[PDB]
Amino acid sequence: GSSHHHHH
Amino acid sequence: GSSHHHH
Amino acid sequence: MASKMFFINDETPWEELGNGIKRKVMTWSDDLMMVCVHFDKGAIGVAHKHDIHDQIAYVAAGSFEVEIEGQKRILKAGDAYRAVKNEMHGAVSLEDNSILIDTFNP
Amino acid sequence: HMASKMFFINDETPWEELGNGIKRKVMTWSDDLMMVCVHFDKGAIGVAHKHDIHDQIAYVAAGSFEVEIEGQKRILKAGDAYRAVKNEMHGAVSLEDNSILIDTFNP
Ligand code: NI
Ligand code: NI
Repeated sequence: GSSHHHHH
Repeated sequence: GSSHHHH
Repeated sequence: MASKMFFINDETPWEELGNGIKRKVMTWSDDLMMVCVHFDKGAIGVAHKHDIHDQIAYVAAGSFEVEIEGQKRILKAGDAYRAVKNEMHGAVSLEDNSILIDTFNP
Repeated sequence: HMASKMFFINDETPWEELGNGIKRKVMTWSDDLMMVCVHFDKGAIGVAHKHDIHDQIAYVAAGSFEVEIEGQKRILKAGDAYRAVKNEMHGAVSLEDNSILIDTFNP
C-alpha cells in the first residue's frame, strides 16, 4: 500500500 | 468504468 | 502515450467524452488502470457491464446515484462502489463537478 | 471473515488505527481488485516497501504527500496519483493532517 502494513 | 466509454 | 509514475492532475488536460462527461486516464500497468471521470449535474454513465474485468470506483467529489444490478444508492465524496465482471452498473451525477476515480484490471 | 461490499459508505465505516499517525479502512474488493483508504497525520510515514507479485496505483484524495518511488520523489496533492509496479520500492510522507491515499491493487 501507501503504508508498509499488510491486511490479513 | 463509471461511464460507458472505453479507450 | 507512456504510463506515468506520477500523475499530476492540474498538469494534465481533460479528454472530452460528450454529454457532460470528460476524463483523464491517470496511469496504468499491465494489471491495473486508474481513470478520473468528471460529470456535470445530470450527466449519465450509461449502464453497462464488462465481460472480463472487475471495477471499483471511488467518489472523489460531488455525488451520484449509482445502480448496480438493480440496487441503487446515493454516494458522496469518500464513498466507493464495486461492480464485478458481468454486473450491470451505471451512475447519474447529482451535481456539477462530480468525480469518480475508476480502477480496473484491463 | 467480513464480506466485501457492493457500496462502501465512508461515514458509516469506522477507522482501523494502525499507530504512528496512520489509520485505514479496507473499502471493498473482489478476487482481482482491492481498494483501501489510508489516512495520515502530518509527518506520518508510509515506510518504503515493495510488493513482489502485484502492482499498486494510489490516488491522493486529500492533503498532500512526498512520494518516493525507486529513488524519484515528487510532492503530490489532492487529485494526483502514483504508480508502483511489482518490485518497485515506494514510500510516502504526509505533509499535512488529514492527508488520504486511496490504494488500489491486485488482490
Ligand atoms: Ni505498497
Ligand atoms: Ni464500467
